[PDB]
Amino acid sequence: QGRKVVVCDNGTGFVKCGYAGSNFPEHIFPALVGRPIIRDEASELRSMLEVNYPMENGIVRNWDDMKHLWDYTFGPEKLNIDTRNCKILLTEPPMNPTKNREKIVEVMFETYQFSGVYVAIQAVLTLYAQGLLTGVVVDSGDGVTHICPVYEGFSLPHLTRRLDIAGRDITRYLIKLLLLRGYAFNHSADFETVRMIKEKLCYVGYNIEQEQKLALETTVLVESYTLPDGRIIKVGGERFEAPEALFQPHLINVEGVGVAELLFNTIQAADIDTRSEFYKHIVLSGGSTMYPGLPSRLERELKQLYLERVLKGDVEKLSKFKIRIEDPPRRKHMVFLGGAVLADIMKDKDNFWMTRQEYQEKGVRVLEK
Amino acid sequence: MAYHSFLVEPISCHAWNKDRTQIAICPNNHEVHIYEKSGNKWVQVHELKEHNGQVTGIDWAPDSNRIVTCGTDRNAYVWTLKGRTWKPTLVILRINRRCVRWAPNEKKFAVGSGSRVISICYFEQENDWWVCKHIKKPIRSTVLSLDWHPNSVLLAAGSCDFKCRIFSAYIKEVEERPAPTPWGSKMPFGELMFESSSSCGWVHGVCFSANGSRVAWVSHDSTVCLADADKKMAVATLASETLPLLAVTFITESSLVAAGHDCFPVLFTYDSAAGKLSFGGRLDVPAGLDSLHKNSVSQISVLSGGKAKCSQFCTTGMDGGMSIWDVRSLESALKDLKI
Amino acid sequence: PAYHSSDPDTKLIGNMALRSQFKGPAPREKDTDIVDEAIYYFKANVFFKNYEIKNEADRTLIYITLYISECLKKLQKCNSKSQGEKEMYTLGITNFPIPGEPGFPLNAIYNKQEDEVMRAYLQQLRQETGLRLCEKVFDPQNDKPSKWWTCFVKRQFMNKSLS
Amino acid sequence: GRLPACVVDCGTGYTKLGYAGNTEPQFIIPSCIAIKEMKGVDDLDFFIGDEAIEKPTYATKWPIRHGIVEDWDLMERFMEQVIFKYLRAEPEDHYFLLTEPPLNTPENREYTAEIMFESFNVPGLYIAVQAVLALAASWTSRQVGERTLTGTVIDSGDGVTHVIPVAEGYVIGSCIKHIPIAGRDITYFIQQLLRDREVGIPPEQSLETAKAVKERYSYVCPDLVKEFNKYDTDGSKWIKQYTGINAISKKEFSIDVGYERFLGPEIFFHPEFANPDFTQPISEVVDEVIQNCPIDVRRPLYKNIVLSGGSTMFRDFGRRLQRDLKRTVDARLKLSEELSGPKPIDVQVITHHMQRYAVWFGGSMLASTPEFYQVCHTKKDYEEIGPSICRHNPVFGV
Ligand SMILES: Nc1ncnc2c1ncn2[C@@H]1O[C@H](COP(=O)(O)OP(=O)(O)OP(=O)(O)O)[C@@H](O)[C@H]1O
Ligand SMILES: Nc1ncnc2c1ncn2[C@@H]1O[C@H](COP(=O)(O)OP(=O)(O)OP(=O)(O)O)[C@@H](O)[C@H]1O
Ligand SMILES: [Ca+2]
Ligand SMILES: [Ca+2]
Repeated sequence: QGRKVVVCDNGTGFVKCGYAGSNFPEHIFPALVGRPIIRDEASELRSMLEVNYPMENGIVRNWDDMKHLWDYTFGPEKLNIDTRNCKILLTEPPMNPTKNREKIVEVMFETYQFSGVYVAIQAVLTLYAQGLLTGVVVDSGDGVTHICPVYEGFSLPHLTRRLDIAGRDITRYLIKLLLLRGYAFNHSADFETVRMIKEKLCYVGYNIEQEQKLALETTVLVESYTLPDGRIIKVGGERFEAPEALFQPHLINVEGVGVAELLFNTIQAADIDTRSEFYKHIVLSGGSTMYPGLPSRLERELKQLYLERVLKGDVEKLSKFKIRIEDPPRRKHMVFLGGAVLADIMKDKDNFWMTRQEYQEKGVRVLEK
Repeated sequence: MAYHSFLVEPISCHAWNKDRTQIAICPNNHEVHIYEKSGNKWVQVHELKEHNGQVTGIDWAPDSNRIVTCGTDRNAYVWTLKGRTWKPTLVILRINRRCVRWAPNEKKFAVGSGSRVISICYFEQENDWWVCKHIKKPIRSTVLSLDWHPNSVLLAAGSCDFKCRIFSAYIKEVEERPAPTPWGSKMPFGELMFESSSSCGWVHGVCFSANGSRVAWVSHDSTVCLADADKKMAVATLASETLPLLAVTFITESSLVAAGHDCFPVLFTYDSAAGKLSFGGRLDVPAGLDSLHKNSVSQISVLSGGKAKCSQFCTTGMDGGMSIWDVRSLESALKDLKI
Repeated sequence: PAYHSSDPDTKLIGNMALRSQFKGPAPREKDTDIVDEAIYYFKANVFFKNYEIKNEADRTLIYITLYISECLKKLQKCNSKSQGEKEMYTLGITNFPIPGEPGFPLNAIYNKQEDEVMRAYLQQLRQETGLRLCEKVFDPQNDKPSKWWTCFVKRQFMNKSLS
Repeated sequence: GRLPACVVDCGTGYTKLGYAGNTEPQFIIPSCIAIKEMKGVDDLDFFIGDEAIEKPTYATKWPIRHGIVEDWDLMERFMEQVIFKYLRAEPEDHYFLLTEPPLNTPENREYTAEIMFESFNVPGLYIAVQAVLALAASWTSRQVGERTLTGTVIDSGDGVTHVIPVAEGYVIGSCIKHIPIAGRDITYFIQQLLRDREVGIPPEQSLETAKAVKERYSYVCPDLVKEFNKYDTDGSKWIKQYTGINAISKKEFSIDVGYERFLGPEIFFHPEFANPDFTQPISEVVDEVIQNCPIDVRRPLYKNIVLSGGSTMFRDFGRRLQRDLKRTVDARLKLSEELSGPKPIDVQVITHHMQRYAVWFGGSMLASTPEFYQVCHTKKDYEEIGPSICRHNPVFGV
């Protein structure tokens, strides 16, 4: 009846698009515009192709590339549908400029001439799949690890922090770490390779002292891995020390205190009537939330920063503090599914969605927000 | 006495089909394999790569023809056959942290894990989704082995807390009420009906009888302990000179067979008269090993006959060999073995 | 790379028809010839194993070379220039290889009148090659075959041979 | 401090040892060690260098196979005699810079570190990359204008010839390509050619004679037609004569050197001649190596093409190399400019003065700087932390 609704998440590095209602994404392609100079369709050929990213750290840099990216996202490769005869729902990042949000709908009403549009907050959509009103949505993709606090369907822009450490930075940390270990890899040639190795064997440990101990003393953390060239490398403690920059951002020469310290200093910096509520509902969504062992470390450090500062040494008064974080099994793309749910729910619900006629008559900023 | 060399690595879980026509197993991998039997040689037919880690538990609902599986992937998959492809459905376990078995009712499954909470789970047809309520009362450790009783309302499980408790995971929204059992009258979801008295050794094995009168379990203190509610929940233990047992199952109402780190399937009988357990002996008598499997047994299910009169015993171990046993051949071999 | 053969209106016979006194299906022949052209780059292409066909003339050059190999292999035991000429006539008179017969080691690469013209051109080409090579093969000293030409007796061009 | 450290590059066919700072090696010996066909000082009876090539009471063994070490103990004894018998310098009172292959394993570097630090108790130890010092030796052809650690280095030796891309001192393993034609294979080609062309040469001196032919008269030509037509038409000014002495009869044996002198050196420009399992020419290998690497550094890799090793000292090799490379490059550029509805790609093959032993020259030039005392792993750090201290060598000099 509504001419097929859809949902598209255009992230920094990985774009995930799926039909509304789908429990997963119906197409997941790498976000990179490629050009030739000689006489997942672009990622296959990158050694001899000039690749560019339209969405830099969440924001769009080159509209001439973003337009073609949209034409390739709605093209006969992944979606294969008419933009003028189908509605859509895009995902936006927290702390985004009003100019960006305006230009988005502007280009979605004029360039693509869509008949339907429905934007929503990624921090809100990520919790929407979990079915909650108040919670902490922390997104760590390839651009930046922004920590957003949501409450009653809204996010305090004065409470939304951000750590400049992303999956790309994890890759660079792993590739830098392996070099010291004795091996040798290139900064640009084996980029995706290093990213894969990190995605595979690397992780985040709970007890850094005990993990370092297990690595130095025992030979149980050391695992082997085969490369594309056929040669094999054996990485040990480098597996965990590389992702450990997520907890302490001083290991990569960055300004900040750490994701755990950021979340904790943003938790105690809330209303005292909401402090016991926001500490019991924290949603983990983003590519960097698939690192085996992040949940335990977050819970532990969050426990530390509310027992050294909130309890101030009081051991007995530590148990009373609620501590419950949920690492969902489908947390890898909660932003997408959360949309795929919303777009399925508000498919034909009243008329709370931007129209083309309302975008052609008047108001490119026709946004009830 | 029919051992089949399938792989070189160890085995995780052993499952069978309704008519025992197909067998399913996992080889400590991110995927689970399903093989059938076409003649003397066996050949693989299905492969499921849904889980994202080493598969720990897997059980197949016979009448329902539907196999559920849950392991290190911190998730559960209620796989059902869809045409020529086994489609898996992600049943949320809701656990922040190694066992699974369907009920006799084949309507809800128990998922005992390291979250110190026996996560029972039924299928809500109202929301077209699986829900998992967690029974965590009086539970201090992971659920090694979980086995149902004939009531399909009371579950038994051994823990790393050196005890084998028999609690109730009865969801009153998926079945009718439960009749009065000898193990108690008050049966509520989360209510602890029974427990062990051991303070040593881990309860790696646990299985209830067919009559539902007695519940036995194997502890890792080189000791096996069977309890009978027929004699006011009397507990009868016995220390084996052999190593610890890993899996425990009953062949008859008074005769059980079990193996483990001893790497050799053993038989035992418990006299209701005196009220004590007795050892039958070594049913598996013949690398360098003196037995079929070159490692410890890891699981032991029943092929056909029931827990009152098993005609064939299926044994999976850490040796990578499928040990198919028969009570008839075993009784024809060892003449000094009273079942 | 490898070597190739250097008219718009030129007759052809089969997959491959370009100055000798021997009779044949050969047209009148300029200063340089196909035999001379084949003899020019003979010592080079012999070591090469891989080769690509660019023109029909290249097949003829390959044939002349493959014939030159056996011709030299036979001339290796020569003791006189006249003996070499006679042996050249014997080689030209020989018929053991044909296009897609019992093995030309290149039957995958290459009517009655066409076959006759091809065979005649083959005998004429073999005779021309033998006769032309017979003079250059022997040195002015002691009427013996030169070692600098018998050097390529063991090497085989395109890893194939007529014999 | 007051004294000088020692430098030792172990190659497949020849080992180059000496003192850093010197113009040439203090001893350039053969990569072979004498052994018995065991307790006590049985390991002390070991001869290395040229004095082991033709032992009769002992057996001549080869250790360095294709740049990598095969038998560790033998190499240990060899380094022992290289330190005490050939160099005769106090190890505890001197540092040392050892050379590694392009495909040197990390564990191998660890083992080398163990053998150098535990047994010798060296005051300093530094394991360097061959191409890294090679680009530095190539930075001793061009003066101060363009001395950079960016460029593509092709190291050809007796064991294996390789094309390794180097960027700012850091090599790109994913782009590195291996070649099959090495100095021993060209020497062997000369041996077979000489075996088929003329006779009267003793079999016990055939190989050495072939090597001599590859040394004195071997030269690479531009065309394969003219170098033969000049020998067929003239052959009075081209064909050279070689005279040797048969070690057996002590008599003057003589042979004629000709076309082989062109063919052997031509084996690199065309590998199809003597290898059925190889069809790629060196030009294509270098092209693919430069192309399969980062695009941003591709121009720099094509700009600084450095020749390293002994097998690249042959006459007019780099000329033909640069010719073919620039030919294919200009061709592809024209093809890209014909369908363009491009800037001039500059390519240069550098020929260093010490291109024969560049791997050791670069090391001597690195060890002479003060930074080499700051960069080299200390014995203290080696005993305090472990072998992992020698696992990552810093690159400086830029
Ligand atoms: N198993 C894994 N463990 C840890 N990190 C991973 C894993 N898989 C992928 N990643 C990382 O996640 C990043 C991308 O995640 P994701 O697609 O969820 O965010 P994004 O949409 O690309 O970024 P943003 O939302 O900030 O624009 C990649 O850089 C990758 O390194
Ligand atoms: N004058 C010369 N001109 C050209 N090539 C020569 C000359 N003398 C020796 N060679 C060849 O160079 C080869 C040795 O080269 P080089 O010293 O670079 O290798 P290496 O360092 O001993 O071994 P690797 O390259 O594995 O380290 C020998 O096989 C020899 O055939
Ligand atoms: Ca995202
Ligand atoms: Ca070398």
